[PDB]
Amino acid sequence: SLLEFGKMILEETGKLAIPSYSSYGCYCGWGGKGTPKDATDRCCFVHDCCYGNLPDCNPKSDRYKYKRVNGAIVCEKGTSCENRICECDKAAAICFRQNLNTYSKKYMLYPDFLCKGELKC
Repeated sequence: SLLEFGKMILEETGKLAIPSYSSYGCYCGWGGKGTPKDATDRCCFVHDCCYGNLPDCNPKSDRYKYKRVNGAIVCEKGTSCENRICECDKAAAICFRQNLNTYSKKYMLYPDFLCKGELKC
């Protein structure tokens, strides 16, 4: 679910999901178009794609369970949707962590019209 994903993002990166990742670039947060601005924006794009692989799941509301083993995120067995949602959110949190070095405050509140180009999943 949305709040769980948020907490996972804070746990990984030390940044609050809102507002560090809720309006960043072209893909982090509600929007979606154009070429991703940077690696962090590409995390969001892939995460959007990941959720798009699960049309009949509801990642905003549906709660999954996970644990940490050696600091690693391990998704625990739930419903198929919850398992798949967890793996998408795990990937995104790890993606954000890997790309903290190039995160840029200039892409916060990035405007929609500058999202030029195209990308398919």
